[PDB]
Amino acid sequence: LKTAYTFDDVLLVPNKSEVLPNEVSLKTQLTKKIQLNIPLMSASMDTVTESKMAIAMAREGGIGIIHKNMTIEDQAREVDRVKRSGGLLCGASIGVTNDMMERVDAVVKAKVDVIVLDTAHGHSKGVIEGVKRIKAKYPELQVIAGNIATPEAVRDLAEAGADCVKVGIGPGSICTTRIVAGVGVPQLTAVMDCAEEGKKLGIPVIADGGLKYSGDIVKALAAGACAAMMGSIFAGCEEAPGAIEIYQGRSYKVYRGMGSLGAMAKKFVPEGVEGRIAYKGHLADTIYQLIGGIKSGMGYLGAPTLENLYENANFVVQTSAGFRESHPHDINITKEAPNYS
Amino acid sequence: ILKTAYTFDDVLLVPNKSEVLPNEVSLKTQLTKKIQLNIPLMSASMDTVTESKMAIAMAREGGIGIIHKNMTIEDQAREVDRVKRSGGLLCGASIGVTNDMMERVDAVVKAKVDVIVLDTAHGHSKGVIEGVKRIKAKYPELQVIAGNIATPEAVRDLAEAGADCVKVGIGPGSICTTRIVAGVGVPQLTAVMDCAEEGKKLGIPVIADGGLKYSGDIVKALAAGACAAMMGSIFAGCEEAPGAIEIYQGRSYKVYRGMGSLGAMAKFVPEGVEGRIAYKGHLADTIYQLIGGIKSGMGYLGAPTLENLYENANFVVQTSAGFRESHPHDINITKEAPNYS
Amino acid sequence: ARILKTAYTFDDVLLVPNKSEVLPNEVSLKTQLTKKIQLNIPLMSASMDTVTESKMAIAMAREGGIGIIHKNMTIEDQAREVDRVKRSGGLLCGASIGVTNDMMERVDAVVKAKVDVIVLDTAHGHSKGVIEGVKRIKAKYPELQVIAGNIATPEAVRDLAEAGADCVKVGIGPGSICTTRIVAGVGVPQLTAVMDCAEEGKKLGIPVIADGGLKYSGDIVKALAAGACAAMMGSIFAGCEEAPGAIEIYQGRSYKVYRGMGSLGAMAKFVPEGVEGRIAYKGHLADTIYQLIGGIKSGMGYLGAPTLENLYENANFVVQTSAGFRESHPHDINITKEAPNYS
Amino acid sequence: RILKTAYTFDDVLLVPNKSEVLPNEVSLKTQLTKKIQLNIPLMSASMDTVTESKMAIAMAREGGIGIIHKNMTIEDQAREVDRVKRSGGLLCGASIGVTNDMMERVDAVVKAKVDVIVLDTAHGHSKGVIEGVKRIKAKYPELQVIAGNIATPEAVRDLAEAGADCVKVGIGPGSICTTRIVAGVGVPQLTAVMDCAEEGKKLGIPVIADGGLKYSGDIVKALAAGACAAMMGSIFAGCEEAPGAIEIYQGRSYKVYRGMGSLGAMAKKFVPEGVEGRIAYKGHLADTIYQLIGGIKSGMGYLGAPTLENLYENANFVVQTSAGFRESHPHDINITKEAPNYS
Ligand SMILES: C=C(C)c1cccc(C(C)(C)NC(=O)Nc2ccc(Cl)c(OCC(=O)O)c2)c1
Ligand SMILES: C=C(C)c1cccc(C(C)(C)NC(=O)Nc2ccc(Cl)c(OCC(=O)O)c2)c1
Ligand SMILES: C=C(C)c1cccc(C(C)(C)NC(=O)Nc2ccc(Cl)c(OCC(=O)O)c2)c1
Ligand SMILES: C=C(C)c1cccc(C(C)(C)NC(=O)Nc2ccc(Cl)c(OCC(=O)O)c2)c1
Ligand SMILES: O=c1[nH]cnc2c1ncn2[C@@H]1O[C@H](COP(=O)(O)O)[C@@H](O)[C@H]1O
Ligand SMILES: O=c1[nH]cnc2c1ncn2[C@@H]1O[C@H](COP(=O)(O)O)[C@@H](O)[C@H]1O
Ligand SMILES: O=c1[nH]cnc2c1ncn2[C@@H]1O[C@H](COP(=O)(O)O)[C@@H](O)[C@H]1O
Ligand SMILES: O=c1[nH]cnc2c1ncn2[C@@H]1O[C@H](COP(=O)(O)O)[C@@H](O)[C@H]1O
Repeated sequence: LKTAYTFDDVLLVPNKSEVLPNEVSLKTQLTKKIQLNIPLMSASMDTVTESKMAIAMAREGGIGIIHKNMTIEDQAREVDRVKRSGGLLCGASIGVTNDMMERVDAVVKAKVDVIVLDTAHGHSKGVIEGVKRIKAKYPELQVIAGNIATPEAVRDLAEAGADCVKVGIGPGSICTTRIVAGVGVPQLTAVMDCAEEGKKLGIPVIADGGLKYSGDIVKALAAGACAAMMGSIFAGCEEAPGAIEIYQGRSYKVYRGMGSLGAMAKKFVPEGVEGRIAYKGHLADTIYQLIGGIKSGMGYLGAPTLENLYENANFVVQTSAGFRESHPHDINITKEAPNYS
Repeated sequence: ILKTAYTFDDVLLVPNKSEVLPNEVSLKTQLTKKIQLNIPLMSASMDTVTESKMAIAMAREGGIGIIHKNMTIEDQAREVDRVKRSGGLLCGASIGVTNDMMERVDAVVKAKVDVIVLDTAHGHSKGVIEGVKRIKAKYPELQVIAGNIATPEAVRDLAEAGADCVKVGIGPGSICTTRIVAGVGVPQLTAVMDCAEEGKKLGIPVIADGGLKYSGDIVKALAAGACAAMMGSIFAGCEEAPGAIEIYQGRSYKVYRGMGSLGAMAKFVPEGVEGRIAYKGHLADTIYQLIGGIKSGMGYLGAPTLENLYENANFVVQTSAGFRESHPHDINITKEAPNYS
Repeated sequence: ARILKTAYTFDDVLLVPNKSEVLPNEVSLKTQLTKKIQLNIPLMSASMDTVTESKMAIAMAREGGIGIIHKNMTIEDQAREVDRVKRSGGLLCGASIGVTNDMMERVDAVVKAKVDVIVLDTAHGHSKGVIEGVKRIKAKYPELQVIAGNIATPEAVRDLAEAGADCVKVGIGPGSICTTRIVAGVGVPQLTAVMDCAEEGKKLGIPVIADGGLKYSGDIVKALAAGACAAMMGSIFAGCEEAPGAIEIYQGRSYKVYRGMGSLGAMAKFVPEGVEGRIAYKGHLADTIYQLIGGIKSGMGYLGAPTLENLYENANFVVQTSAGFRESHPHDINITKEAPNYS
Repeated sequence: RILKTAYTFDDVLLVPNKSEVLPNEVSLKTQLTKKIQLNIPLMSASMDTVTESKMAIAMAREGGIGIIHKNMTIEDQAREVDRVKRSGGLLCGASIGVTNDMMERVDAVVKAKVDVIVLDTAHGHSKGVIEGVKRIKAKYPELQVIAGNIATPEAVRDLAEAGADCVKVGIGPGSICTTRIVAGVGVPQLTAVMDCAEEGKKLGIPVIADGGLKYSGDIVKALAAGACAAMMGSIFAGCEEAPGAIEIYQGRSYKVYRGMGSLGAMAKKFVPEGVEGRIAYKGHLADTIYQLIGGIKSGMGYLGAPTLENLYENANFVVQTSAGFRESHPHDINITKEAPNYS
């Protein structure tokens, strides 16, 4: 049995640097045809991304994926609100269902830029045939297929015609897939394995779920992922759907998995939980902290571009004792940091 | 030092290419060569888990229950008979290595029990080996499960005495202090694996008994090669289990104790503890969650049958960091999930 | 590379079951503390002033074990304590001795009091002082049984065996009240230390004592399977009524004071190597001993061992991770009744 | 792409050695360079909550050295240096950053007779630091230059070639540090020290083990790894001589402590790499040093090491697990008394 690692298992080693954090470029190719100015995407979840999130993401240089837990017409409307807010980029998740192409037609007429054929188990007959049929009707349409965790999945989805694949089985902060079904692979080893296959095929991969800190994004990108998708980092922002609740003098936002009971009900066996996270203000202040943390990581590693970061990044594995050293330790913190807990 | 040994929380199953949905998979399993179950679940023989009402309900769901032996021989026969009357359902019976062993066996077979479980603390022992041979001598066709053991040597030796099936588990029990008190045991996932591996070479099933907390654990135990999975904790809060409801801060709990605890054996030197657990309601509802979870994991792994799940399962070890990613994290869960906590 | 050996303590490992022809009540817990000194059970009470004086050493001896009277008292007082134990039936008794100018005056007085065995006990047993101490004790008192410690390496076992040690005490820093690893950065995880010292002890024919870091009876079984001839405990015995010290009330419960011999309080410009605290009152020693003995016999039955020696020759260990540890203790239950061997 | 498992201090223990020397026999003497001898191998961190003139004077009088922090006007820091230089020719240091005004800061601490500058930066393996050392050594050939912070042998070899007299190792281990969280970058501090020390020995360059030390034992491990000295902020920030307000929380008095990369420090937007907090007030620096020195002498005593060079040459390391980590700290006891060297 081989050991697989997540982000908190590894640290990136400093390289010689001639660049400073404000000198590096975060541009990335989400697909051959879609370039993003920062490597960040908001999750296609009903407590993270609707048109208001998708607009602010796009203005920051990333992209949002409008969730599909709504009627076909309303999702087309959401996409429409983004595209009419100054020609920004927009995505939209699609499902393996009988009405699948009826939903695609709608958001395609609303000029969506990318579709995410998004399922619990992406390495499947449904998703492979779905990609083919979507490409049959819309050959120009950019397709992201997921979710997967193995290089074999990258191959089979690349052959179905996906323009991009999304890596992540069970890392999500609100996910119980690993509890309920016992299936997953630790996210850093997942992205590393699939990214290396992605680059042999010329197909990019997205690191999706399990990211908590800007440093976790740096590890994902250094592992070969074109981009990072978050729910929990963005769920607490004002632009995410759902009002703020105040509890014990602090303010929180509802955040829940799309396999949770609340989400699915808009019996069954959930693969996600429903809870609340701390309110973080506007999306612009979160994005800034993440971007700054990413540029800081790339500086330590001497990388002026994302591709140079990936070709020169060395990881080391840290134990549970290294873990404690790598977070603030042996101190009573009195003031919360803007980029730490 | 032999080697490192893993339990359920140490490992994850790797997704496979899949052409089958969770609702397409079959859960049928051979408990012995003569006894098929529609689903691979067993309720433990404990005085707070399985009497006739629980073995009736387990049987209705396609499983089986083992009526505990902490009662007179007469009452145990009644309980079996109470089960068989209710539509010819399948029933099991716990026998111990005692003086009245044949007397107890005599009565449970008169009530037409389908399988007996000759189980002791240390099943790899002259007592059990000789016990099996003696039972099989007087009742050759009667199905006999022997346990508990944790080594392939034990599997081979129990097989050569005549056991129709062997039960794996020394110390994983949620109420168990054997490993604390005696320092003895094998992490349950490594034991089932090494034991199933030997057991399959001999044509003898092994049962994963003890230590199961969630449905994903059952999937791990079956991917490892168990023909079935035996639970105490998961069933012991259900309506059909014996024991009084106590209310603590407006919530309903239910007694659950080890058979080697003080209360059960009633100086003594116990090897279990005694306590309370959240009342879960009807068994059928708990079984529904566990069953959904198993079908979900088998769909993730492309396996339409348990045997195909065993042949194509790939485990990866996760660190304690992988472990924190593999549970909901960085959220205050506000709603209760039917399959998590 | 300087870092290649991983070392394990008791919670890292589990004993694998063996085929068994023995039941728990059939096993023999007898063991040779030294060639001259047999014990009926392999338990010793620590030479600490919150653990062992005459009252604790008397009670340990009646149960088949032995206590070591601590040396934080005047020479005359330690000899009275020894005499007290020895006068009450000829029970076994040990006593502690340090590397000091008056070392032999202390050894004289406990020998006049009929002590069966002395422990030349220092923080660093693998030292010129302790090596020459044994030599000088054996020259004045050749028949005197001498345990030397504490140590943690096979080289330590050999050198002290060659000084005259009849038995070697192993444990650098596993103590529940010990800060040696904290303060100095020095130690060996206790199960690997015992394994490695026992193995060298066996080649030379000198027994070794697993000293410190035992919590539950299962740990003692691992100590014995690893080769130790006997096991020494402060924490497990310190709550008992026979342990010296006051009853403090905290959160409405009764505790008894327990502290390192290297702590500030025990030593009364000090740099201590242990702390001072309280553990919950356990009642009398007979209860605690009884559960320990019950647990050791249980594990020997799981391993088919009728003697401590047979347990050592046939014990296989398996390493468990921090997730295995979680499974190896009770889990997912609000325990509602007090267990006599688990808290 | 995973190179190796890397270790920090709590991952390891030093194995005892045969010893002919007691703790009060060992020498703690060391040197930053041949020109900068220290009676003990300890330096207080250059942080605005750790080392101004008061702390440098007292560090100097205990045989260590203080690095006056640079979060102040060039004039003020030279004044602070001049203040410790006049208190009996005590040794002094001063931290310099890679800024536009950096040569005038060097000029001004040089005129004040400072003994060593620390060109201190977030990422020391950089063209900026490399060029900085060259510029400093070209104008002041005799000035002792420490350069950091770094974590790799390659960085050692580069800074050595720039002209650095001493290299400072530590990316991420700081108690107040979030670099590893926000940027994902760092190297567990024991492996970093060990690899950088070994590269520094091939080149004749000494390395300083900076950050992540919590107990006196951690320092022993760093010196045995080959560091010539150890730098600490958390351990000294609680002392009376440290700058910083006293806060009170549940019966204890605290001192403010914060990373130089936190929000408060940088305010003399921002993406911080450190946090702002508080540390238990410890009283006078003399008592903290006494416990640190005594703990270090204790560990060298255990390793049979009469000097730091002998400590480094004979130190064997062993890896403990999380289970072993729980054994290496006081366990299973309600600790009722403060220990002067353990909290
Ligand atoms: C993000 C997740 C996980 C998720 C989101 C919304 C719902 C679910 C529910 C329904 C709970 N779970 C499943 O569908 N689980 C499942 C598991 C295995 C297979 Cl092969 C499968 O194949 C159908 C498909 O791929 O749609 C499905 C889960
Ligand atoms: C499920 C467990 C663990 C259990 C259930 C009810 C009682 C016990 C008690 C009595 C506490 N414990 C033992 O019997 N323990 C033991 C230990 C070793 C041997 Cl070989 C042995 O062999 C005799 C027998 O098999 O009765 C027994 C335990
Ligand atoms: C049980 C322990 C640990 C202990 C008990 C009472 C006192 C101490 C104090 C004094 C705190 N600590 C020491 O003596 N520590 C020390 C450390 C290294 C050496 Cl080599 C040494 O060599 C003299 C000797 O071997 O006594 C001594 C500790
Ligand atoms: C000791 C730490 C951690 C630290 C101290 C004061 C400030 C900082 C702030 C500003 C938060 N962080 C940075 O400057 N971070 C950074 C990261 C990469 C590079 Cl290449 C870089 O190049 C300038 C330099 O190395 O001076 C800088 C951090
Ligand atoms: O309920 C669910 N079960 C499993 N995964 C989910 C569920 N809902 C969302 N996800 C995934 O989890 C990701 C968010 O993870 P987070 O950034 O760690 O909070 C999403 O982008 C999806 O890939
Ligand atoms: O007190 C006991 N000591 C040790 N094992 C026990 C005891 N009582 C029940 N068991 C075992 O533990 C299993 C239940 O474990 P659970 O499913 O984790 O709650 C049973 O099926 C027995 O194999
Ligand atoms: O203060 C001390 N520092 C380090 N070890 C000590 C100290 N006092 C007692 N010991 C050791 O710790 C053992 C007790 O460990 P315990 O059984 O884990 O509580 C004693 O037998 C001594 O070997
Ligand atoms: O804010 C910062 N971010 C990261 N490291 C810092 C910061 N400020 C100081 N340091 C480092 O942390 C060390 C002190 O760590 P400590 O001794 O664990 O408290 C200093 O000597 C610096 O090397």
